[PDB]
Amino acid sequence: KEEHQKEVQYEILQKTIPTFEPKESILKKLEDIKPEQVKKQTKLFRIFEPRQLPVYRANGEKELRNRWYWKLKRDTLPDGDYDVREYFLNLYDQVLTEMPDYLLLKDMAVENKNSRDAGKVVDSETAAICDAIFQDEETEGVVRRFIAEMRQRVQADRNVVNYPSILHPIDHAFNEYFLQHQLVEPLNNDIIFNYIPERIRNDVNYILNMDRNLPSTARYIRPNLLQDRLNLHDNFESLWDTITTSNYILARSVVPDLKELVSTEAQIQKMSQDLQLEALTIQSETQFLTGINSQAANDCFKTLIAAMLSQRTMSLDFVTTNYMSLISGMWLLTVVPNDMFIRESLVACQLAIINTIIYPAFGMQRMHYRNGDPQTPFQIAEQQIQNFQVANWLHFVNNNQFRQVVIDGVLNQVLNDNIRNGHVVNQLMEALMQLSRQQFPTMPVDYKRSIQRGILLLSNRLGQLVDLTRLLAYNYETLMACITMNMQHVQTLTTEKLQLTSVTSLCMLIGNATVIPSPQTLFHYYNVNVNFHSNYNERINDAVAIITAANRLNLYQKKMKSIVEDFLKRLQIFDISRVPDDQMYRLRDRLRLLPVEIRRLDIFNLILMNMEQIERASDKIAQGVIIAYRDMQLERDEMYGYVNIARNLDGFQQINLEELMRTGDYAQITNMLLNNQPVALVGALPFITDSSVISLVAKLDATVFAQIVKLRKVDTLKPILYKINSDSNDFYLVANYDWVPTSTTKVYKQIPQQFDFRASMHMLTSNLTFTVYSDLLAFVSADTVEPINAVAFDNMRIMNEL
Amino acid sequence: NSRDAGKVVDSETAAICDAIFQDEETEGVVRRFIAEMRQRVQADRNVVN
Amino acid sequence: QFDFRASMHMLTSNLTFTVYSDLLAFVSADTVEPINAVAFDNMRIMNEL
Amino acid sequence: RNLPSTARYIRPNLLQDRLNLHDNFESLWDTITTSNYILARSVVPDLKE
Repeated sequence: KEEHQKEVQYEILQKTIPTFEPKESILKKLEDIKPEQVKKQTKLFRIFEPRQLPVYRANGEKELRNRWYWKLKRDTLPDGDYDVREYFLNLYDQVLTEMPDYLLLKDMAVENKNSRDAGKVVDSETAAICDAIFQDEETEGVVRRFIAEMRQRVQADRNVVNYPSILHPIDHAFNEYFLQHQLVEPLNNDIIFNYIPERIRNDVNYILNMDRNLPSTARYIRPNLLQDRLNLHDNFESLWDTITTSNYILARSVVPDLKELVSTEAQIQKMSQDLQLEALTIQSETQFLTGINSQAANDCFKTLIAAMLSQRTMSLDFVTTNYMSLISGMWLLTVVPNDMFIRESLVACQLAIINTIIYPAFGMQRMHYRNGDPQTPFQIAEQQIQNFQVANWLHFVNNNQFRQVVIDGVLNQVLNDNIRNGHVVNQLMEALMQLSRQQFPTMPVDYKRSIQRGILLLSNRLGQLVDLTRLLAYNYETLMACITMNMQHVQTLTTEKLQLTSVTSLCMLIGNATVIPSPQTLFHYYNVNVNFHSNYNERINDAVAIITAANRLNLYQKKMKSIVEDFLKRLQIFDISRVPDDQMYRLRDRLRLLPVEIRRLDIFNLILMNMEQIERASDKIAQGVIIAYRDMQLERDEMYGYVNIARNLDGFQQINLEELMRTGDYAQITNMLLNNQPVALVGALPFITDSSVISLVAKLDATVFAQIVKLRKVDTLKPILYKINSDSNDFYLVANYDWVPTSTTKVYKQIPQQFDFRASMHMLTSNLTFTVYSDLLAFVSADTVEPINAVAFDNMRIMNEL
Repeated sequence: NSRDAGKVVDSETAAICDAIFQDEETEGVVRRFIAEMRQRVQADRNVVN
Repeated sequence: QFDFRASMHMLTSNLTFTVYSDLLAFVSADTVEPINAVAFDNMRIMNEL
Repeated sequence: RNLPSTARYIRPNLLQDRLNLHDNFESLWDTITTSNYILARSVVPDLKE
């Protein structure tokens, strides 16, 4: 039982490859990779909102009025600086999530309820402000008259609308960004004409016509067909194998099936009676003419084209007692490049041909081949063979490789132009006629004859094989035109099988019925690749942006592969529990060394220049506490009355807490709380607003630090913020007793931001009700000639042996 | 107890570390040490420390 | 006396190799057709009647 | 199959007989010899026509 032993190790190696189980499933997935849908917002971006809060003059008496202050929507900031920076990262990624591609301001405008000239404004949450500002008896007259007298500027002959708005400068930054950085481009017929690949519209077999007008208000989005800048083709063997397999399975589904084949039985009778095996005394009697049927020939036809289009390396499994398989394999080596095959199978095929056809015909000793020879067997034969008709063919084969060319911005693995036109096969059949005409000096005759006649079979299929080669090449290049990513050559780990019975079927069952892709299949095969390439680039951009933001926000508890796995999960072709780890880390490394997409960086920069300003709103945290063992006088504010508040954090030893918890090293702080040294403990932490003079006299503020020396963990540090004023229930102790309100332990926190109409009234411009077309090859009516009269590159028709 | 939430080699190593971190008599320097000990990868060489 | 910093080490290891026991599974072999099978002298065996 | 650079194998110790059981251990050598004989019988081909 040494056959399952294979399966064990092939499974070992397949547990390393992120290729799903049954291959066909992959096709369902790449089609599901749709274009990037286009987004829009019907509501402005708003982190702040006004709030009409109380005030307190000095002596803590509440004035008879309120005042308008900016305050955050949804105060949710946590404790700890690390967690706050995580909050801002979770803000950044969800802004990128709702990052609109185009805006339109009439889709959200509303009427000003207080205007003489039918004034509108842009959003409900600015009219809700304007009407409040319009009836507040503390507001100044010109603001009222201006609100009454604002007037939008709609203008359709230019397609622009200006609308007023009221919002915080931060929100204005985000919204003027979204307005001024719209990634929708004007559309028209010529962009659709050039979106088509060039060598499909310079072609004549595919006629193309525009039959749909597009207005000026049509838009599209230039996708990101930016080539592979991770370079998964060097030292990413498994991922590249999976990519190549996916492209193979995609390419199989667009190759044209082929038709009007020869009667299989008519070739089977003929081959049987020409080879005459029953006359012989060998043990391959039924096994020669296996796989000769149809459903093998079309398989090979698809497999060759798909494997060249994917650079999926494929092998050569065959029986060596079946010289017909070899006589077809020489055709294969002739037309198909050598570098497409894994080396060992290539050598095996050539060596079988040599030791079974060529040398015993010319009358040479067989060989003694060394496995690690640089010099391929046909290369030795090219020098040992003294004949032109066969050695020139060998010269062709030994130097039949792909040729690299950058066409239309994409790399391309193109052929020789003595193959695209089928002319080299004439040389092949010259060699084969020679091998027919020879004496096989040492050989028996019943076997010699069968070999010669099996050769004559393909020597009679000359024109049909010219036709085959030309058709194969044509379909290959037409499908090559519909590719967006560079198509590069690497020896893949796992390898598609190819049965030379199938090549025999193809070479012996075909004639005079031309098949070429429909334009719909071509458009499909182009859209799919475009969508996959676009998704690839967009996911790389997102990944790098998040990595860079985590590293600039100093997020270090994080592990980065959780991003990388998502980068592989969104690309719908990889199984992540299956890839190695070293590749994941090389991918991390190559991601870090890439620039950032400009929008994803501009948003981040907007957040960094303001995240200090958001964190200082949000009355649930404080930006530090002070300890100063000296009876300091409470200072007076307008929002509060008397407060133990600080706004400089100067003249003290700043101890940071996110380090003091991650280094458990409390000697420096225990040697300062025990000895009562003034300090400043900085870091986002809670507080509470005590509102009794008793708890000030009773000195509650200083009793909130023993839990540190007891419980080293600094998380439940919850200072005091004495707001004591006219409505604190023990305020008589102030205005009747002639004493300064004092305490130590000030808290580092910043006053809210007062509202100002002029630094918030803005005029936002946008367009009018344009459209955004996503699928745009639908604006192209394509057609193709009768394939009986269709032409290759050479201006001749194709399959001309009618 | 690691600053970078990194890894160590074996369950008993981490057991020792977590026993010694949580104690009272241990210095702050051993706690700093435990915080500042993590793995290193280098996939160019496929090597990990 | 137990010394934490002194007793600490950094251990190297390769990252994610794979191991195989059978080795000729990957090889698929076959014979020439035995009528034209040849010995060490490049001269056919069983070439009589 | 094109095996990667991320693969390993164990090399057997095919070192010769240190003990020289063909020298004054005739019974053990007869048993070894018999085992190899009956093994080699199984793998000789059967004669064709």
